[PDB]
Amino acid sequence: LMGGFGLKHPPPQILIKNTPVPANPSTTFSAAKFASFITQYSTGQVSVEIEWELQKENSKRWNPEIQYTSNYNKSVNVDFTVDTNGVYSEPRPIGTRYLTRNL
Amino acid sequence: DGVGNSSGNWHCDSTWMGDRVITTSTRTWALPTYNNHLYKQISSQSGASNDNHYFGYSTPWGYFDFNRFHCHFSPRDWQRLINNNWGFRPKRLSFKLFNIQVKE
Repeated sequence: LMGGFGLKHPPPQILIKNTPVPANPSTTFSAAKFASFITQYSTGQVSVEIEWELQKENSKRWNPEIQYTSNYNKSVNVDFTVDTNGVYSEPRPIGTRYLTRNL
Repeated sequence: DGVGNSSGNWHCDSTWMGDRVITTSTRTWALPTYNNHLYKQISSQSGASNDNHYFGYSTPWGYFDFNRFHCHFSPRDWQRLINNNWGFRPKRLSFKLFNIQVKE
């Protein structure tokens, strides 16, 4: 209902966790499990690549279509670009339906 | 060949192969008789301005000029070429005259 491609076998979930590292266990033995660990985090790059297939547009309509066009009027901030403080902002939602096929 | 068999088929199409686009266009023309089949020189009437004098000949012949773009490109085919491409140049053309009929 939200949108997109209903799949029976979606791209599988990728779960990730830091392996816990204990911290300074006492010398004498105790059965209770460790309540204290090294405080640590991890970081690194992630690369996702998807190959899309397209349906080429083949039509005979005479007059020109509607297209998605960023307006040419001068403004303080360009759309879809960083501002002066570095905060990237999307100005408006972009639907996918512009080209016109006859019903 | 003959009066009954037609000489050529109407081709008006635009195909976008990949790098190259092939634009075809077909029209129907009508050619009168100019100057009653005789040459004439023409020149500036009496006089008007020094700049506007001209001398030349007017032949009975007539010619085809497809030199404008919109002959070849439909407004939509123009929109595709214009929005998706940096540059375009022509490569080769072919010209065809068919189904001629003379009427008296």
